[PDB]
Amino acid sequence: VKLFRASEPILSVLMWGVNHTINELSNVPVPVMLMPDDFKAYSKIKVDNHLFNKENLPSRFKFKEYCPMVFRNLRERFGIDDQDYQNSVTRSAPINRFLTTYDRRFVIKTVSSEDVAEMHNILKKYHQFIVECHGNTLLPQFLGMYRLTVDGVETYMVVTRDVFSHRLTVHRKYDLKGSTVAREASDKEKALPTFKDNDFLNEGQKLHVKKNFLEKLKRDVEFLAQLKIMDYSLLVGIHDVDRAGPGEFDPSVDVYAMKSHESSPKKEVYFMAIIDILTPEQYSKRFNEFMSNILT
Amino acid sequence: VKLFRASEPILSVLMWGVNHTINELSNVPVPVMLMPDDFKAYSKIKVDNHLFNKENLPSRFKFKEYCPMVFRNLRERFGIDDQDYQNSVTRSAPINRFLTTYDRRFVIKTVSSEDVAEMHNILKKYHQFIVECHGNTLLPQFLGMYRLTVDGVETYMVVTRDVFSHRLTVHRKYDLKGSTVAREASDKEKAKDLPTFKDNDFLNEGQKLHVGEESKKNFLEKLKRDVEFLAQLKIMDYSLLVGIHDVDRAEQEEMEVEERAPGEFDPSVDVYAMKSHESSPKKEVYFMAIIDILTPYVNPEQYSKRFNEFMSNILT
Ligand SMILES: O=c1[nH]cnc2c1ncn2[C@@H]1O[C@H](COP(=O)(O)OP(=O)(O)OP(=O)(O)O)[C@@H](O)[C@H]1O
Ligand SMILES: O=c1[nH]cnc2c1ncn2[C@@H]1O[C@H](COP(=O)(O)OP(=O)(O)O)[C@@H](O)[C@H]1O
Ligand SMILES: O=c1[nH]cnc2c1ncn2[C@@H]1O[C@H](COP(=O)(O)OP(=O)(O)O)[C@@H](O)[C@H]1O
Repeated sequence: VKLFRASEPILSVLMWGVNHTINELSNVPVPVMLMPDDFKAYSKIKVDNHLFNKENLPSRFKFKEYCPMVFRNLRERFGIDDQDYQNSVTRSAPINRFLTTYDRRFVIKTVSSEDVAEMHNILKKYHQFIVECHGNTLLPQFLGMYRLTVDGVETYMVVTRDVFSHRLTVHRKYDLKGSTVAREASDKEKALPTFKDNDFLNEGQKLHVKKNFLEKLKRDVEFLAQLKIMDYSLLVGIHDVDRAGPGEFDPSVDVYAMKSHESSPKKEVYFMAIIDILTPEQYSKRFNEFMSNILT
Repeated sequence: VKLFRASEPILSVLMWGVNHTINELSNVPVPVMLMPDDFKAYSKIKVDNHLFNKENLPSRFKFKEYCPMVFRNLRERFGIDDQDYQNSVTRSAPINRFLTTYDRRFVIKTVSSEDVAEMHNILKKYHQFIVECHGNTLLPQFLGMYRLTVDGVETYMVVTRDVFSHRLTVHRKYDLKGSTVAREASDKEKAKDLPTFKDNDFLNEGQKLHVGEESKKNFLEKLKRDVEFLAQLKIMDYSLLVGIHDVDRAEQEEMEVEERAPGEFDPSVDVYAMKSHESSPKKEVYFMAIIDILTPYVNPEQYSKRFNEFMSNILT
């Protein structure tokens, strides 16, 4: 019995909504392909209950899913079964505005309306790109995009596959941007930190192994730049096994994880992917040079 | 997998809505008992899709369910599973303003707004009646009540268990009220396939339902307390509906359709069904129940009395 009990009412509307739309979809046949209208489509539902079902949900809310057919197909191409998606959002409240499902499998980012319009500007070319690389990419994997309205105010969310493992605790994080400026991390933010370009540079961390990652990444960033996208960051995460199976993951679940070489001094397993692709040609080149210097 | 395909957008919406509300109800705990709020509660949902899922449902529709919890409770008390109710409304479209679920189990009537209000005025006492008789009534057994909005316009629908058997064909039917007034089936009506015969048609035909003692008392006591209850609510125009099933005729019809290549029933399911007396001429099976009870106010005391004195000797 999916009681939608959450940390705050918009989370329970989210759980209700993802549940509702995913069931709805279970009743819609998967087509032999997607169509232009599928990229201009949306689901909208409005709930006014009165003295009924109020114990955990609101009595008045709205839920809109953008291009449900396209995002369900994306879900299939990324290897996510729909009822696993549904279970991870609905079994227990998402946690911590940026959220993870209770099982650390997916992240739910609160997003500006400009970003929703950017998603619509790109989505056909993004889908064909997922098609052409058979999902082997490092761009964020978009699994749904929703708009919740509750108590009056609208909120936009983009669900995506987590860059990090849902199992192995990540021990250090770096948001590399390739800046010609010097994006360092704040003393305030230093006191698990988030290190940017200058600090992975003046830290001495290297990543050891092999090279087909460079093929995947360069394809991704040539694509993003060929679409006037900027401000994206490559996110890197180190898990030192030694802290205390260890360095044990399922490469079909953590599709971004990667094992160290015997070279590596510490016992490390890495996770890496591109993030924040919703908003310049020089950006791609500088970004790629800085990400080049990183391997051993 | 449910397409909700149907001949009319209205029916598709009815299937979608019964599905949605039963599924929503699935996640709501079953209370220890009902609070008064539940008797003035409702659940609305308004759908407006766009370029999505329009093969059968309209893009734009609304669906309201009344006192969903007391009708869930009623369903329980009437021995109907929520899953079953949902499936017989959604597995295939209902058929023929009146509707029947594909499996001939439940009936969906289009009613007025005032019928809805009248059901609301009486619902609290009706639920306590159904409670204090364990679901042993001739009264209609109300399973849900809804309000659909297709293409801008509202339709009110009341779901009820069928007085007729889902298996056993009905060969003759009567609608009786005990009116002093000459109530007879029109020459237009008297010439349908299964005509709906009124009182005079029952009398000029000398029809006698012969059920034998024990079932005759179940019936007479049920009818007595049912219509006393209806009277106390100042409710009128209710009819007793009786369908006659010809056992031998059905045996023959089945034989004639099996050539184209028992006489028993479940009172768990055909709740208004009664067998004919052992020493009876034709082996028949009857279905008898009161219907059309959502109309408030000679006096309704008088209507109770005349109705009862009539149906008292409809059978013997
Ligand atoms: O809870 C109730 N206790 C008693 N009586 C009720 C209750 N609930 C409804 N009634 C009556 O039930 C009829 C159907 O009317 P309705 O309300 O379902 O339709 P709305 O008025 O909302 O009009 P709308 O602006 O949405 O087009 C109207 O006599 C309405 O007073
Ligand atoms: O997939 C993820 N798993 C865990 N944390 C993430 C993930 N994606 C982003 N984050 C966290 O949220 C931060 C903000 O990233 P993003 O670049 O998308 O926001 P921005 O638009 O302010 O630059 C990331 O640097 C990281 O701290
Ligand atoms: O449960 C049922 N099973 C089969 N027929 C029914 C059932 N309920 C109603 N009917 C048919 O519908 C007719 C009209 O019933 P009712 O008196 O409730 O509607 P009304 O508002 O037109 O008078 C009944 O006389 C009977 O012919």
